[PDB]
Amino acid sequence: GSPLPVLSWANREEVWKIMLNKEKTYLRDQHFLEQHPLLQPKMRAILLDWLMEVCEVYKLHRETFYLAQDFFDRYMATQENVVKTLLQLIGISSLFIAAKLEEIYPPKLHQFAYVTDGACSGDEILTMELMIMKALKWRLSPLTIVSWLNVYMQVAYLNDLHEVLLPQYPQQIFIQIAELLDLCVLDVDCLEFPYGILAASALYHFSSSELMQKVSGYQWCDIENCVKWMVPFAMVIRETGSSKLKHFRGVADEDAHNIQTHRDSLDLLDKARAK
Amino acid sequence: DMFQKVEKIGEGTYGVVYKAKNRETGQLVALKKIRLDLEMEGVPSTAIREISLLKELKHPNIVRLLDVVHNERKLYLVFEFLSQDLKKYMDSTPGSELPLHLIKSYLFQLLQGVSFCHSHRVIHRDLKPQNLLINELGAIKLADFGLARAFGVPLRTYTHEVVTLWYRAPEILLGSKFYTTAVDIWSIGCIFAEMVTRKALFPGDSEIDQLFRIFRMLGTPSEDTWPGVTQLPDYKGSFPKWTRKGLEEIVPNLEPEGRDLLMQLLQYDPSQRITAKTALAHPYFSS
Ligand SMILES: CCc1cnn2c(NCc3ccc[n+](O)c3)cc(N3CCCC[C@H]3CCO)nc12
Repeated sequence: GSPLPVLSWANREEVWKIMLNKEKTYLRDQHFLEQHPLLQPKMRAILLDWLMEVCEVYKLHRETFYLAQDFFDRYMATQENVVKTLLQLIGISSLFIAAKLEEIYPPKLHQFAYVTDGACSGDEILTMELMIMKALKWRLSPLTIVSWLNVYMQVAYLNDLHEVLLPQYPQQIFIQIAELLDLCVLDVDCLEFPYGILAASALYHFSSSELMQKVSGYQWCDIENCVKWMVPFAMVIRETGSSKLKHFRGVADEDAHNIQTHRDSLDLLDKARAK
Repeated sequence: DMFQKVEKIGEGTYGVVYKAKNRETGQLVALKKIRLDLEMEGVPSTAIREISLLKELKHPNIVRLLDVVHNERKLYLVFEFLSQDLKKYMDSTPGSELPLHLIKSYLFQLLQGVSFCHSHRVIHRDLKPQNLLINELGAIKLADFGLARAFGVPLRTYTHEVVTLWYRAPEILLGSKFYTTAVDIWSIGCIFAEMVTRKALFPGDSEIDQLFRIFRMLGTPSEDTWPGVTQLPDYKGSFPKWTRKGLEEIVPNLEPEGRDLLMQLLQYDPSQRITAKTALAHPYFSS
């Protein structure tokens, strides 16, 4: 099962089992917007796209963004009949929690309020964050989509079997795949696929089935439906061209691949879902 | 609320810990209280981390979170109660109350707890005797996960100058960009020695005093003992060049195989440092 090498600090198979059980304990519903019957999937795509932009401005990690997306989608699936006017508050509160979890120096509440441009106050965000955390039962430690890409890349590029914890993958392959994942995640249909299979499918579209299998342990039967779902998204990414690694002020250049970026993806999402 | 707040045990990494009792059950609990009215940024990062970790981290040698209660501008973490912590036990007792067999069973349990954490991709980053809770049956549990972090594989750069100074690993003192689960193993070696000697192994006053106490006993590290050590942010050629003191003289009452374990726990080079899993297979624990 384990694509991982032998580990000194743990059993490889056990570490990999623990990770797969997590995926099953954290449950996602591609149909959760049927509980909010007057909301459209485009509303979620705009909200998440907006959160990526906030992330890029505050040099937040991709991990912080994907944590917020998971909290958003799992919180909404616990609730019913949420009015479209509260999505910004739920989104920004999700990101507030995600930032306090993942960031060393997270932005202050005043900045999360500032980006909402009047709509959401600090008090509204403090109220909402508690509402979210109690609804989720404080289950705030998922393996995100991007956490799976981090580990697949490490396995692909592993040189030192004594340094499996020290990252040793190239930066441009990582951000190219993350760009495809950032596009897919704007479509709520993505939630039908486990987050490890989404990571694996986006890697396969930039790779081979030889590599996908090597880094992930999945077989073709496992990712087939996801891979096929993901094709219009891959195609659109290929035709628009991939983005170059950015430098971020105050971010080490060997750490810059971990910073969430943002392009005009709602145009790509239209193009993609056309097909 | 539904608790007779017997008393205040003390203060954690965050909040205040109280001993209390349930009225309905009569059961003894610990209460870590947060004042949400005094928190400009809402629930503290440390609290969100501890709650989220301990919801999914369950093991005989890890303290149990029983409930999280939100009543007013107050948030209460309800924990199983334990009667002693290792710091207060060691400050209240003779050496005879910490025999060689109880040190062995305490250390074994600590490694099982830490090993479970590392396999669940968690680093405590604050292992010290005050955070080690002991019951009357002979169990020891890790507590206070407010300074802990779930790590990724592979891991990124995280907060620096973590871990209480006395139990802090030298790769953190030399300002290394990446630290791993090995920092938790340094602390354990420091606690192991402290249990046998009844006093702290490295009682430093500063980061540089801390680093000199370590060098005095283990020797000043070189590219030969610790490859890359010279390329570390806070390394200086200006450092004195002490040499290894014999461990037989620090911990004479400790058996041969146990002095081998302590030497392996307290390796300078975090890459050459034993893991919790390997440590549990050590001959020390097979008589
Ligand atoms: C997790 C909550 C908990 C449950 N029991 N317990 C104990 N029990 C032992 C003990 C010690 C001294 C007096 N009394 O009455 C009992 C201590 C303790 N702590 C140690 C001191 C600073 C706070 C806190 C740090 C580590 O959680 N926290 C807890």
